[PDB]
Amino acid sequence: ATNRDQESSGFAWWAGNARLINLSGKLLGAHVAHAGLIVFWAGAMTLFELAHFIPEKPMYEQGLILIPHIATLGWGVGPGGEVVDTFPFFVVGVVHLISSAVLGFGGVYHAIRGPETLEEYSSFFGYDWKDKNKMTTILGFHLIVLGIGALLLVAKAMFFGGLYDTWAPGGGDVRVITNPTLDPRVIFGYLLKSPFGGEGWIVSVNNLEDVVGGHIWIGLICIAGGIWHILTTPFGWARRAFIWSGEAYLSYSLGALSMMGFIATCFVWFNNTVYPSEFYGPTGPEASQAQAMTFLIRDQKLGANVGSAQGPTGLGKYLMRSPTGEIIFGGETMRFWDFRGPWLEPLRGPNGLDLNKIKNDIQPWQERRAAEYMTHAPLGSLNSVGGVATEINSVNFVSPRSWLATSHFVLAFFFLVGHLWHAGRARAAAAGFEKGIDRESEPVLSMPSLD
Amino acid sequence: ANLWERFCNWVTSTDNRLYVGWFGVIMIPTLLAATICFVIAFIAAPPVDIDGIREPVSGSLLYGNNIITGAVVPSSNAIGLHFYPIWEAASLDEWLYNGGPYQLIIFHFLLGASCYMGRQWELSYRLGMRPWICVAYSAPLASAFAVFLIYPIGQGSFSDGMPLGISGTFNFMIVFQAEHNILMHPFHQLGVAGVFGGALFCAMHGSLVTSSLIRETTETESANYGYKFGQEEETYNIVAAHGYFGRLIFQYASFNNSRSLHFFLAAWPVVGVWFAALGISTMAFNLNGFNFNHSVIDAKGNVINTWADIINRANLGMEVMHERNAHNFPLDLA
Amino acid sequence: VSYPIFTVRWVAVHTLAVPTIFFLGAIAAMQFIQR
Amino acid sequence: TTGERPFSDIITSVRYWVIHSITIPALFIAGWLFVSTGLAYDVFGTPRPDSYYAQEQRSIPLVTDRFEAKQQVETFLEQLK
Amino acid sequence: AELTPEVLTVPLNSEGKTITLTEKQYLEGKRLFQYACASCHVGGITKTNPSLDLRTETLALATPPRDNIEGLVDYMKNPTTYDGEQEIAEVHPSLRSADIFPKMRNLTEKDLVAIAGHILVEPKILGDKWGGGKVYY
Amino acid sequence: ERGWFDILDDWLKRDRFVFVGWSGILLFPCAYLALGGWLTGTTFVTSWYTHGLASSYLEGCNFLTVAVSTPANSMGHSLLLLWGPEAQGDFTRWCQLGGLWTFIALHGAFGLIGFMLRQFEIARLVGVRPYNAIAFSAPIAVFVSVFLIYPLGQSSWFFAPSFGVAAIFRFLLFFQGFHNWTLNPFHMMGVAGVLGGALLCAIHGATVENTLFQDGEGASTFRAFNPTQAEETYSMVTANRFWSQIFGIAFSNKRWLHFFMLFVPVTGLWMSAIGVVGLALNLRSYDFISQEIRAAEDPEFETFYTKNLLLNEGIRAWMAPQDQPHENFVFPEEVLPRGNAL
Ligand code: CLA
Ligand code: CLA
Ligand code: CLA
Ligand code: CLA
Ligand code: CLA
Ligand code: CLA
Ligand SMILES: CC1=C(/C=C/C(C)=C/C=C/C(C)=C/C=C/C=C(C)/C=C/C=C(C)/C=C/C2=C(C)CCCC2(C)C)C(C)(C)CCC1
Ligand SMILES: CC1=C(/C=C/C(C)=C/C=C/C(C)=C/C=C/C=C(C)/C=C/C=C(C)/C=C/C2=C(C)CCCC2(C)C)C(C)(C)CCC1
Ligand SMILES: CC1=C(/C=C/C(C)=C/C=C/C(C)=C/C=C/C=C(C)/C=C/C=C(C)/C=C/C2=C(C)CCCC2(C)C)C(C)(C)CCC1
Ligand SMILES: CCCCCCCS[C@@H]1O[C@H](CO)[C@@H](O)[C@H](O)[C@H]1O
Ligand SMILES: CCCCCCCS[C@@H]1O[C@H](CO)[C@@H](O)[C@H](O)[C@H]1O
Ligand code: OEX
Ligand SMILES: [Cl-]
Ligand SMILES: [Cl-]
Ligand SMILES: [Fe+2]
Repeated sequence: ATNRDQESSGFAWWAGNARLINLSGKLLGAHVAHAGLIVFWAGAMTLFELAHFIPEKPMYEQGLILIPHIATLGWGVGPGGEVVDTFPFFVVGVVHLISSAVLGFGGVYHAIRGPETLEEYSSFFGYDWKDKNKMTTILGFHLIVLGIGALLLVAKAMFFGGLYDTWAPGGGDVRVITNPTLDPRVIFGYLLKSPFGGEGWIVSVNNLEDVVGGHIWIGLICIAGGIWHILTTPFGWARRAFIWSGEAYLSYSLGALSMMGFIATCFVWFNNTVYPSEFYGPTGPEASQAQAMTFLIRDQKLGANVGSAQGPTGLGKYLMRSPTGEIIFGGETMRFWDFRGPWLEPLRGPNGLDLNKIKNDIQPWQERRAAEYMTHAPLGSLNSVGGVATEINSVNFVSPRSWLATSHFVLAFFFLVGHLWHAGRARAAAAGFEKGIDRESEPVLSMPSLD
Repeated sequence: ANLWERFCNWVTSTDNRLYVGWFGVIMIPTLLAATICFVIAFIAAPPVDIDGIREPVSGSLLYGNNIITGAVVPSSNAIGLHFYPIWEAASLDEWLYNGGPYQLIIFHFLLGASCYMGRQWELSYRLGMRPWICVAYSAPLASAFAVFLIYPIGQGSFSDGMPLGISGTFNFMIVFQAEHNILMHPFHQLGVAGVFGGALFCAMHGSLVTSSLIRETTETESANYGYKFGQEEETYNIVAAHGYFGRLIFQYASFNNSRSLHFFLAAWPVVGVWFAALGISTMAFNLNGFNFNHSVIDAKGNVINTWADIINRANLGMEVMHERNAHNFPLDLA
Repeated sequence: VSYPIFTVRWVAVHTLAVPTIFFLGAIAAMQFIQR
Repeated sequence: TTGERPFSDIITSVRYWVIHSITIPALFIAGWLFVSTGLAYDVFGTPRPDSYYAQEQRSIPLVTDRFEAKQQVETFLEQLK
Repeated sequence: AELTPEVLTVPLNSEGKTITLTEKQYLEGKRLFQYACASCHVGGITKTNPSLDLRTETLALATPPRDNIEGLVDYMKNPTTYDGEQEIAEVHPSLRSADIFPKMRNLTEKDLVAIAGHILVEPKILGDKWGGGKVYY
Repeated sequence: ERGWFDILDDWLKRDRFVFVGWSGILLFPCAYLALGGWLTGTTFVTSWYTHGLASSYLEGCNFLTVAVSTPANSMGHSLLLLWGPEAQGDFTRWCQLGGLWTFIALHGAFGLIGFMLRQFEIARLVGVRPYNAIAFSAPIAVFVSVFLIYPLGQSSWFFAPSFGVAAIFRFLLFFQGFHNWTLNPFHMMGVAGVLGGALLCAIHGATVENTLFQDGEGASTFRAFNPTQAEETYSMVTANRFWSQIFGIAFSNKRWLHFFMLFVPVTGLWMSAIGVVGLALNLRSYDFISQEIRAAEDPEFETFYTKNLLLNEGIRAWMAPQDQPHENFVFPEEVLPRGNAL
């Protein structure tokens, strides 16, 4: 039971996994077994979603999060997001589930049967956290793997059938990307966009050419950087700036995953390009705009002149200006005038919403989509009663957007907490005071009084 | 040494009456900016068109408020989540009408308070302390972020951020109830358990330590004089306190370990308040409290109301009245 | 060494444990009631 | 350290389980039956799903008389049958 | 109070003929109304056009009259405006627009009758709450 | 010992798993009945006759929605004793009349008395000062003000809080719409003592855990403590310096610190109790008269205070007909306050 109690390891059972810090074999076991849990859930969850799936109801009325991910890659779907073939969903689910048994096998072997440390056994697989060279080398391998993953996405989009494109002219459809955006001024220009309203930083990406081109960049950057880290050792200023310890490295990764978690939350909440509304339901801004569109359509059918209709406040009941002059929907949705979506853009001219297009060119498919999106707004109760909070029971609905945003905000937040926990512990343990203050060397007793 | 080196030495000095530090280099100016703007707006700002419907709400003392009604009012619904710094406005007069001070204050305050949290880590490291006081402060800080940034982002507008004012705060609470049924949300319920239990354990701990202070003073002196700053000996009898509390309930319900006791004292409120913060931050994306409206139905299909339905009626009153000139269409979707 | 069975504690435990199990059986049955 | 047999002694002993593998299930089943027989409704005066309202009755049988509320409930209850 | 054969007895046609629906049909009508209709008509209102509700008195004054199984079944095949003047299949789910309203694709004749039966039965149970909106919650 | 009194005293005070005491004779049966009455009513008992509500697992409610509800308004402030003039010994009718409400409220009140007598009795036997009992006066002031004084000032027990999760939520919202209770400075002082107490609970636990002396080799530090040790487990001197430099002030006296931790939440609860005694009489902080005079004459004057009264007016009109069934309110649609569209 090598290190498997508090007396030996110095760590209580509830911090038991800290017993692994310097046991590279068992720690590799933990890691591989864990990757099996992730792959397991992906496969089992997909099969479950498929078993429950009624192809003619929208995905977003069915509590699906994984099928929508698969569909967006262009598997299983046709024009408008119509499901034409569930078999690809099946394949994805099965292949992950089978794969997780392999990973789970490796994990159990390393964790329980293999060498508890790897260093005696192998110098390629063994490691010391304080070995800066081995650390950047392993980091470099993983960078290359990630780079190849990003390029797989490019391969799908360009050579293996394309991606679902909500923006396809004539209507949403799978489309092969042939002219991916390579211009670094566009690709890196996204990184310098404001995260505030009407800008949206990277969340603003609104076409698949930029999406594909960015992963071309990212795949190349990751592979290059991975090579770089295999071939180099950290610079002096790097060595002086960081703590070099397993717990410190966990902490840097915790911060990064926290940040990424927050980013994903805003991505699923606002973006309707890589989270097509055909699959994920309308965004909050989209459904609110769809409501105004719905009543503009209705009342104008009844004979209202929607351009000149002054609402109770003096602002136009249907149509008003944004603070920079663009014609936008009125009522509370004035806040959502940065919204853009395929069903609405045909009505937009260089000055914003165009009154002549509004009066003459609204098609029945736009009315239908706007009514669908208004009535699938991402609002609903924790027990999945769809609607505002005062709604009566009947409609079993919570948008996949709310489930995905809320879950990722919770995760990203607790990951920030773990970052602070571990970054501050790593600092203290590196300096030697993580177990408490030395009673005979209490630093504050050697300092001058404040007053 | 060189100027830079001495500067760094000063910034990081353990000897300054108030610790500065690198977090402090950001915290000091941002907190000063938010404080000064807040005080001046709270006294003297003109009315702010919070809901973007040209219906300005008076927040400041000079424009007819008292301490309880006064607020710095959130920025205009017309702005939404757009960044509205002073230099984006044509004039200070426009900036004021549209609730510019609110954005200035809350952005500087959030940055400054996040740096306050970093600074707590920083000093603990300078003093050779363990590092997690800053993790306890993450709970109130998360809660401030939820109401001033996450909620507005979810709903698409800083006009739905919590106002900087006492009555404004209650306005935010009541509207939040109509829109999310927060009382019926388990994360807010855990927050209540966190703050009521924090109060409870605060009183409990205060009273148990106070009850077992070792006699060191006479009946004329405050017993507080029986403790001297920096003494080595513990000032109360924990075995006596445990002896009492273990009998009040039962032996194994009481801590005799002060470290476990103080960990519990930290953890209970901090965890509950993290769930409070995550309640607001996930209702930000409209995953709302439990809805049992019309859940109980008799043999014919008559609705048999429960206390949940009575809640619903109070929620409806809030919903139909709030921002009474701002809705033109039948659903309040953000 | 040699313990009493029935104590104030024993009584305390059963004043609570006994109705608890009875109630739990009642509430389980309830889950199959239809209107 | 107050004398009584330690709980963890008791609940890992064969004998505890001989007694309780019968008493626990018996209590649970009795609770079940208190509901499944309908008896719970009559002891507590709780309406069955078919007894909240008469077939065409408009309003709730609210008690409005302090000292004859008991009689009110009794009259309210025949007005179902 | 009970869900009796009488409560389940509704107008079959414009001429005063009735049909008594079974309890299975009642269950099925609620289920299918939730499936295909409640996103807009929860509680007997219409979210995207609140002027028109599913109350029986409103249905009776529609053209053709919709306060009977036949009129409701026909509405679900070929919906019209309230005056009977335009066909609105292109913007309202129907059998004839099952291509653009895919949830209509597997509704059978039997299912349409069940949903029509739910629309006529529910107000006999809920009275003014049916088609009442939030005032009656 | 001596006589029977002293032999009884002996047995009452035996050192056992659950201490009994003389207080135990009052505490145990009252607490047991209050708790069992709650579980009994929430599991099995309706509120159809008193409120027109289902309220038990038996009727289909869940843990959030069950309650033991108050008696009908026509019961007034009846003690509603099983053997009294209302139930006349009929247990079934007593349940349907809300008799479990006054059963729980009154046994609960005696039980709390017994609990606080317990804290005094055990303190005296162990030889500690009775500050825990003293702190417990705050729970007593809250329970007595809210569950007894408040409904006693109103028309009946009907308006006391009902014992249930959703029922208490309803009580909060009623107090907002009818009493504007958030505006009340005694409630505000309550809120300060609760949140300030939770603040002191967190900050004192974190500070001790982060100024610990290294008293063992373990990286899990809980074992490095002994209840009997003479020495402070953490450094008051270092904790003082840390907060002095972070916040500007710090505790330096541990005795003061711990008395302040009693003081803050205890005082806050006592302040909230006083505001509730005023609400028993509808003696509210509902309005600022200067605000109303200005707003009546100036239709462009708006504050968050005027906005909140509009919310209150909605709450009263929308909730009253179902929440106050004995009033037989019928509010035609046309009279209900509503803003535009909603
Ligand atoms: C990649 C992520 C990651 C990894 C590898 C680690 C790894 C480690 N952490 Mg960190 N940590 C993380 C993220 C991570 N943590 C996050 C996000 C937080 C914020 C909460 C923390 C906070 C944290 C603390 C406070 C501590 C550690 C400690 C440790 C060490 C021991 C962990 C252990 O044995 O737990 C054993 C596991 C348990 C006791 C189970 C925890 C149960 C959780 C809290 C409930 C989860 C609920 C679930 C999702 C839903 C319910 C399920 C169902 C049953 C109802 C180990 C090095 C300890 C230490 O510092 O060692 C150096 C320590 O004291 N971690
Ligand atoms: C993702 C979850 C996870 C993973 C992957 C690990 C991994 C590990 N832990 Mg941690 N741990 C966890 C969660 C986890 N732990 C939690 C939640 C807690 C708090 C309860 C702990 C508390 C803890 C302590 C206190 C200790 C560990 C230790 C260990 C290691 C040695 C285990 C051992 O001795 O097994 C012995 C157990 C068995 C022989 C029972 C069977 C175990 C196997 C793996 C079951 C596999 C089942 C699976 C269904 C089989 C599929 C087979 C198929 C593919 C063919 C191992 C690498 C130990 C350590 O660090 O050693 C140095 C150690 O002392 N853990
Ligand atoms: C990213 C994570 C994620 C997201 C966004 C979803 C989303 C969804 N799931 Mg999936 N799922 C997940 C992970 C997720 N799930 C996991 C891990 C499992 C294995 C248990 C499943 C297994 C599963 C099944 C079997 C089903 C779903 C279903 C659903 C849908 C309804 C969910 C619901 O009703 O919740 C109810 C809400 C809860 C149960 C509350 C969860 C709150 C947790 C306990 C709090 C977490 C706090 C934090 C992590 C703990 C920290 C402690 C602190 C001290 C540090 C929804 C689309 C349903 C569906 O419709 O399928 C089609 C369905 O049947 N899921
Ligand atoms: C990142 C995961 C990982 C890492 C770093 C290691 C590393 C190690 N393994 Mg473990 N193992 C793993 C996962 C891993 N293994 C999995 C998933 C399983 C189940 C299949 C096992 C089952 C296993 C056994 C049964 C044994 C080892 C042994 C070893 C050692 C020798 C390996 C070697 O020399 O191969 C040299 C190289 C090759 C044989 C060629 C590798 C071919 C791979 C499979 C090609 C695929 C490449 C591609 C990038 C895979 C992507 C996977 C991803 C999508 C999930 C070394 C310590 C041995 C050891 O412990 O000795 C005492 C040993 O006996 N492994
Ligand atoms: C997981 C990915 C990863 C990780 C963990 C590391 C880790 C490391 N890198 Mg490597 N690198 C990577 C990927 C990665 N790298 C890739 C893909 C490339 C190719 C582009 C490189 C190319 C590279 C070079 C050329 C160098 C490193 C160096 C280093 C070391 C210190 C870096 C540092 O101080 O950053 C902290 C960042 C700074 C100090 C920059 C200033 C801080 C600014 C103000 C932050 C602004 C960002 C802000 C939060 C906004 C976010 C979004 C924004 C882009 C708009 C460390 C070992 C250094 C080294 O030692 O090589 C041996 C070094 O010179 N890397
Ligand atoms: C110490 C324990 C204790 C206390 C303080 C209470 C207190 C109370 N109980 Mg509870 N009760 C208890 C234990 C207790 N109970 C137990 C063990 C049971 C199970 C049997 C109950 C079951 C119970 C029920 C079923 C009810 C109560 C009720 C009450 C209330 C009215 C009691 C009353 O008027 O008595 C009056 C009697 C006395 C005060 C005794 C006085 C003793 C004097 C000094 C001597 C009397 C001698 C006399 C002259 C001789 C006979 C009289 C002769 C003229 C005919 C009050 C809150 C009622 C309630 O809650 O209604 C809402 C109610 O219905 N209790
Ligand atoms: C280390 C450790 C641990 C952990 C462990 C783990 C984490 C593991 C994992 C594991 C895993 C991760 C596993 C997996 C497995 C899997 C499998 C075994 C699979 C199988 C599959 C199948 C069999 C399939 C089938 C099918 C098909 C093919 C089709 C459809 C249908 C079905 C689905 C039926 C714990 C915590 C305990 C603690 C101690 C230590
Ligand atoms: C894919 C894609 C794309 C692209 C992308 C990209 C190209 C990205 C990039 C990215 C990047 C490129 C990022 C970066 C980041 C960075 C960071 C995140 C940093 C951090 C830092 C740190 C953390 C530091 C720290 C420190 C300090 C500050 C001081 C001293 C000390 C220390 C060192 C601690 C797009 C959008 C177009 C479209 C969609 C898709
Ligand atoms: C009223 C009355 C009385 C009394 C009665 C009694 C005394 C009763 C008791 C009763 C009881 C004594 C009952 C109990 C019950 C219990 C239950 C019903 C339980 C349940 C539980 C559960 C369900 C659990 C849950 C949980 C938690 C809490 C946490 C953890 C997790 C879980 C979820 C598991 C007399 C005859 C004198 C007279 C007249 C009236
Ligand atoms: C690791 C996954 C290996 C399986 C890769 C499957 C190729 S994917 C395949 O490619 C076709 C074009 O060749 C597309 O038309 C089609 O949509 C797509 O399904
Ligand atoms: C319910 C207890 C309150 C009554 C206390 C009055 C005690 S009374 C007292 O009791 C002694 C035994 O203890 C006898 O020896 C003595 O003769 C008698 O006067
Ligand atoms: O702004 Mn402030 O409050 Ca959130 O919902 Mn929509 O918007 Mn307005 O109504 Mn309800
Ligand atoms: Cl309002
Ligand atoms: Cl609107
Ligand atoms: Fe303390």
